[PDB]
Amino acid sequence: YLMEGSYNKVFLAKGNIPAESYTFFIDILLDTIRDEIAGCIEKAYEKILFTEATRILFFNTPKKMTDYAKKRGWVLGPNNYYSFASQQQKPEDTTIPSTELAKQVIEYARQ
Amino acid sequence: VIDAFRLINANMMVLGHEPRQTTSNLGHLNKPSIQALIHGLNRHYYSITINYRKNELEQKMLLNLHKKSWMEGLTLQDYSEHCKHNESVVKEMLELAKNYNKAVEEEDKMTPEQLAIKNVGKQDPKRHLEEHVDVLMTSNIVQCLAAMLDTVVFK
Repeated sequence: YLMEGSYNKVFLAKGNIPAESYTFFIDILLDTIRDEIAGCIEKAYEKILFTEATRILFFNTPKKMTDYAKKRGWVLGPNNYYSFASQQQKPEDTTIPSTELAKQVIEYARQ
Repeated sequence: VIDAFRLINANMMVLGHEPRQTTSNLGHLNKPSIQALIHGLNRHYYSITINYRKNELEQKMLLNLHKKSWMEGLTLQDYSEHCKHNESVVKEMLELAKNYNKAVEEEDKMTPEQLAIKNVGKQDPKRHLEEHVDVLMTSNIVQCLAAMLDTVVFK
């Protein structure tokens, strides 16, 4: 289920447990959901509202307004959670990592 | 080709020259050519050898007679004739491919000795190959290499 991009019916599937608790692992499951939703939203995005990042995932607004600053930052403006751009320019140097690639005749074909 | 004769002489018919004690000037050298024996006096002599002790200073001074400017060594020629030269060579490789296909297609059991008595015609399969492709590579790779040997230090 963690390989599918559904990430919320696991907890209702956690609602029925055929063993004693299955919660000690579910805590680590919570942890992993936290940093996966972090690392998935931290790329370029266009400013989801407070409620979607707050209640739709987990934490019925206990501390998520604080957890927001705890994890990443992304300072709040008029009720939006904007992602900064973060697109690499493709620096056109390619001398050090591709000088042997540039030499991909002589230092493999002995002439 | 040099000689420096030592008075090839015929004064007396029972003597040669005064020193005959070593084979360095007598047998070590090459024996003279037949026509020099014919129209020259057959009592031949001399042993020309460079024998100048191999002076290292002038040797190192001369060395390369085809060194260029250092700033010429970084030149790029040009990109336009590079590309049309490549285009020119691709058609000749196509034609060489056609010839190569025919020559592998014949595969006659006539023996390679008799294959080498009928190759005198225009047929040149694989008889070029290298003469362009490395010429291709030495066209490309240096043009590639000099493309990157002037970049990270020039801004």
